[PDB]
Amino acid sequence: VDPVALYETLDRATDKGPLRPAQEAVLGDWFKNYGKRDVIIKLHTGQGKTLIGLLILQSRLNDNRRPCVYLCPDNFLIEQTCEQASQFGIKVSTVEDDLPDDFLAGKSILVTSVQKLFNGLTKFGLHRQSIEIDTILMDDAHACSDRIRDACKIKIPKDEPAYHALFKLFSTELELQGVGTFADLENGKRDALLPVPYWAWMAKEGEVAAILSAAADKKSIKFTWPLLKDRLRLCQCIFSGAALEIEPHIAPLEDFGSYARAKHRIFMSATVTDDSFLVKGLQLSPDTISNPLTYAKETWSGEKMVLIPSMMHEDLDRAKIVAWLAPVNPKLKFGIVALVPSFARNKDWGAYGAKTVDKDSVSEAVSDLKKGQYGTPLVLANRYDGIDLPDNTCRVLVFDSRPFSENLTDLYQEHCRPESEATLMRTIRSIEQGMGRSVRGEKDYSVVVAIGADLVRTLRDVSSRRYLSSQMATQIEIGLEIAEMAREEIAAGKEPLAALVGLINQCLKRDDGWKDFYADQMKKVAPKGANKEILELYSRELAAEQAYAAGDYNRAEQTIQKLLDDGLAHPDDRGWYLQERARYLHDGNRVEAQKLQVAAHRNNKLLLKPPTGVTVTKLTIVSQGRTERIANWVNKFESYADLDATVSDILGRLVFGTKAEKFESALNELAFALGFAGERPDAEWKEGPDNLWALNDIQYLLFECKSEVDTTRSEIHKRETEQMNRSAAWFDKHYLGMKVKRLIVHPANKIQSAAAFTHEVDGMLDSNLKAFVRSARAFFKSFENQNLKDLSVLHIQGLIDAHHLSVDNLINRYCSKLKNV
Ligand SMILES: [Ca+2]
Ligand SMILES: [Ca+2]
Ligand SMILES: [Ca+2]
Repeated sequence: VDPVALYETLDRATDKGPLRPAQEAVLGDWFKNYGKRDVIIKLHTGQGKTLIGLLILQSRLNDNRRPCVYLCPDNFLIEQTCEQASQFGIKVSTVEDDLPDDFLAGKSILVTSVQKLFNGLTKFGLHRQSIEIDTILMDDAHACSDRIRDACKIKIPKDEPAYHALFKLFSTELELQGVGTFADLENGKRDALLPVPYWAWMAKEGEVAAILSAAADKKSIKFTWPLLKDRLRLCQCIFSGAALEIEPHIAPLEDFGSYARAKHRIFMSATVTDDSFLVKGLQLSPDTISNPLTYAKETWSGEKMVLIPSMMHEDLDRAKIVAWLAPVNPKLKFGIVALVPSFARNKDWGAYGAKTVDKDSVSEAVSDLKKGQYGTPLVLANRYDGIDLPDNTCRVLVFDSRPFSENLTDLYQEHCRPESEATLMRTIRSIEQGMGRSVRGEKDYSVVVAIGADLVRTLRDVSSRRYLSSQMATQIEIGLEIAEMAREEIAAGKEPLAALVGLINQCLKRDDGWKDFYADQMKKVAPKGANKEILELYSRELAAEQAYAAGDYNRAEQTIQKLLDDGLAHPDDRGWYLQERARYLHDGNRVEAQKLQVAAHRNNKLLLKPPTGVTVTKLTIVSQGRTERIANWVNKFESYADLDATVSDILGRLVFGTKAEKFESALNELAFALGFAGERPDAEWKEGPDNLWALNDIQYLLFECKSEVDTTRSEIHKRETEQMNRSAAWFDKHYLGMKVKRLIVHPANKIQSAAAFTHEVDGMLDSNLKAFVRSARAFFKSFENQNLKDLSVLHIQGLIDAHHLSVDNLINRYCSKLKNV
């Protein structure tokens, strides 16, 4: 009954000692207070999660409270859990073919992956047929939440016939949400993304149901269709040239009666990771999130030296660190592990000799590093959960660039809501999960080198710093202080790479001064609770979604309206909730639905465009006061470090070979940065140019962004010329009387024989765009050692005249004449 007393009665191995104080305190707190239906245990990594879970579930089994089940997010953790249970003398069983009879009889703890429980053809049963479970414990609840989310999604790749069937079904309504993006979809670009709107989705529920039912024999639909077959009106559909994803807004956790009707639910997660995501992912009340079971005497655990070399010198960019750490070095006595956001960035690390591994070969490479194969650096792409690197297995973890999600839904919300709460919290959660893998013990120490301009912007931005955990924020601040001190050292004549190597040596050689400095500085961490406003916002969102799922549209609409009126929503994030009301009222009251959809499109133009009632508004700016706008935009920043981080992020993305979406967003941000006003009519107004800059009252810059085109291509295809002709026609239709410089951002100079331009269009080659980026970087570098809040207007005008960023300079200096073949 008592788990601390139960620990002594086990036939444990000889090398297993007594309970740690944190483990014993958590067990005592659990036995005293729960011996409430939901509970979250937050603790540091390496505290013995498996031991605590097995002890709690064995104690629950001892009271004839059966069955009790431990879930792992993956199969490696299944093997580790069963091995450790064999060490501790606790009998466990696994689901080989069918459910164990000992598990049903309540004789042993069931250890299973979260995929076995959460799937459409599960052996635990669905709806009323679900096999009853008393106590269920979840380890690493955020990874399990991600796996539960991925189990409820339909992803159909291009090569299946279902993708072409659904594309033929939805081509008419996908074309109205963007014309250039539709041409990218027809060519199969992975980066291309188009949503199917709600009005087309509920009106074509039967056809999509028939198409998906016709392809139930495929692997991608067989295990997901029974959950979604009777709730297609609640889903959303996103198309990309590699795959199409259909996902419900909230996961159907009510169908899983073994989990939803469970008598006790214990959740385990990291201390640094914010448990605000569990409101929607796992459908918890905020009371359990705001009241976790933690060790009272618990402090910071483990040693992390989070270095940011981009703060140290201008030469210490991402490329220098990549060229320094990637190539093989046989004299190293420890592993070097790099975390990159995609397989595209495996090229830069792997060109120097680093070992790049795919999804299936991560575990083999990690196990090889655990055996002492420290010669070759290891690169891991977009997978941080489930990886353990204790002690000598990794002493140099490298974090490359801002991590991005593989889900089309999250990419779409990143496209529409860049500065919202949820997107920033997801990115910060991914950053913290990736950064905490290198340290697993209370003694273990590591250097985490975080590079890439976008990652540093995420770590510096004032809106994004407030969501970081206090431990990780204080570690970043220690890195900032050491970076400033070593910057002063480099200003005294020290070589930058030499200073970085010296600091890494100070951490790795166990210097006493660094230990004293870390012990003194770390004392400032106050363990932050979950933010109550964000929890209340998510609770209202979940309540409205459940109200709409039950057929009560008016309750959901009033819930979203009360959410808007109480001020919990961000002022720039109003329009999303307006769209939510417009989607909830679509069946009930179509006129009010169209009114709120038009309101949502006016408030946030990146959202879905209704076919009627939207009028194109001319982007207008005044000629005078450009320098005042530049001064105000720079005046938003507190110090030169934030401005340099933001400018380096924006101008790093203006290179060929990057994604088209990132290039267009960076160009719009640079439009605002230079005192202009920019818009993206293909994404905002769903037709026309990819970017438009309002330089002054009468002059505009029109861009046709072709960033994905390889630099070695020497001809302009017919489809690109047709796209630029359509953009020019749209601008001549909606902006009569305005001068414009039509620019096509393309590496090629020559035009194909079958292709032609209807208007005068000039190209931006690679050298011209590089010169433009150099001019912008030299312009924003000139604000160094200047007072940001007292910028002189004449000084800014002089900098504009010096760096060739005037209106005529933008029109004429940064373009090249194209040649016809
Ligand atoms: Ca386009
Ligand atoms: Ca675009
Ligand atoms: Ca394109």
